[PDB]
Amino acid sequence: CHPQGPPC
Amino acid sequence: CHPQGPPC
Amino acid sequence: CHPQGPPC
Amino acid sequence: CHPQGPPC
Amino acid sequence: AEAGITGTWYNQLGSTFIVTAGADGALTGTYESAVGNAESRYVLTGRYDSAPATDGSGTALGWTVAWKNNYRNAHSATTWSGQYVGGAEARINTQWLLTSGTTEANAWKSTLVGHDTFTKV
Amino acid sequence: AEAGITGTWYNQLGSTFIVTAGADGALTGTYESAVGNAESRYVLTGRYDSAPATDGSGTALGWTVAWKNNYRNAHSATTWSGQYVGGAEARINTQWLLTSGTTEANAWKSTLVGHDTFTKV
Amino acid sequence: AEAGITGTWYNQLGSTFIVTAGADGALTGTYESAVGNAESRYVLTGRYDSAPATDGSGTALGWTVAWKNNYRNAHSATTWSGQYVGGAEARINTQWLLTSGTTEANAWKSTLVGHDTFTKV
Amino acid sequence: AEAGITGTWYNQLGSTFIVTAGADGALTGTYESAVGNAESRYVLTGRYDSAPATDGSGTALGWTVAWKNNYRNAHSATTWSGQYVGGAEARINTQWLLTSGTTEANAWKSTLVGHDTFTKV
Repeated sequence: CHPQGPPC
Repeated sequence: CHPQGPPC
Repeated sequence: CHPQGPPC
Repeated sequence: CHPQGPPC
Repeated sequence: AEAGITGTWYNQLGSTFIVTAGADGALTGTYESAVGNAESRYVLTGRYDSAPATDGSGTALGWTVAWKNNYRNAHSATTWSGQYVGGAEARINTQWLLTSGTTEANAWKSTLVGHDTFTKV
Repeated sequence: AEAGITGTWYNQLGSTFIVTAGADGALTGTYESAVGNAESRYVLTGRYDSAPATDGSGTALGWTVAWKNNYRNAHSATTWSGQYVGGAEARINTQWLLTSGTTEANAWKSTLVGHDTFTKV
Repeated sequence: AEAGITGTWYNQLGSTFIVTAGADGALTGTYESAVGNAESRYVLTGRYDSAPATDGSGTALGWTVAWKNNYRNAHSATTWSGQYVGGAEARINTQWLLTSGTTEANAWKSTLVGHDTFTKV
Repeated sequence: AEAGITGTWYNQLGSTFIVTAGADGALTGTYESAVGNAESRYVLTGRYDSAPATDGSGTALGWTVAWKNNYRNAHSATTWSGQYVGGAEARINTQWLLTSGTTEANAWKSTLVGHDTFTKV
């Protein structure tokens, strides 16, 4: 749930 | 025109 | 401890 | 002689 | 380019970035990952090369985003390297490198590589 | 990091870059390729993630250089992604992507990948 | 996988590769770039990991092609690393590295990076 | 090359690989990660381009290792792309891509990139 992925 | 590209 | 690293 | 290489 | 670059871009995963291309090669803006909340907006900064050729070649550029803001610190940074192609269907085709801060023993696995294509639609 | 980053760094090929790490994650400076002439100095801009962990992990960062200045336009841009490690022997270990602007048929071969390690010595 | 992998695959640029996935992880076949002539067929060899997980995960694999055959010697080699995903629309999603033999001074620019997606259609 | 390639190579992290370069571009051998036990030996297969130039250029090659053997299945594969340079201090300089099998949602983070230099010492 790294910020570069979806969502988050 | 390296073999990995198109064409050749 | 993926096999590509040290050790394992 | 791209600027990222040596020299130039 | 420049003018053509300034604006909102969307990639295939749902991220959006808004950028301003300044007269002397600067790129400044924000990258937002999802939801639609301030919490997924991160600062981005980069550069583009402001005198691209006239044989229909793309405009080379790159930018960096450090994944830290006021709601999250993911101890990592991503850089995107690619080129802008304008016209009917303008797009920015990129390849990226994401590095996370690691201990020296885990440094060998600290960087991921991928690609993204951004459009105005 | 931050303070530790600010300064001059040299890589293994003879390039030098001077950078200032600002309080809120900004990296600004110049990259010089060789000779020791204004002509090989290019602007660099990037970001680093300003609250890195406390388990001895590196500080994630990245920067971009567009290869255009007043003496040269190489229609390309390079982004470096990596981490800063301080201490006796501080270094910035990076992997980079260099993209040149191409025509759409040559886009498949527009990006080179490599790595560089920078030291203060 | 294995059975699902064996067969002909096409990428987005017009290349085709035919491969046989053997019981113990081997991949053997030929890669053809274009025209439809023996001259663009090159040997490929690789491996895949023959006991992939059962959470719908892809099958990790990789192969290499040296760009030399009886009509051409391009003094380079390409390796593709990625995963096979089966089903209605099976595909092999890859990232590749192409290295050309260079002199030591040009070694820093000897490797290109890209990506390719192969389908059965 | 060929003859010069055949033999044992060590990288900077402690891994070893033994390879045989066959007359028509084939590379076959085993890669061992550590300890000195059969359990860390994995099959490797690749290719090299057997008629390299005569301007002191390196010999382009590549190989793949699927991380599955009788003691371990790491559901991943690594491909190394680079060139062999002979002489007093022969070395194989490479860049590698390691892909793990993932679910489709995690595919964007399935590949790591790095580099390795192998020597005979």
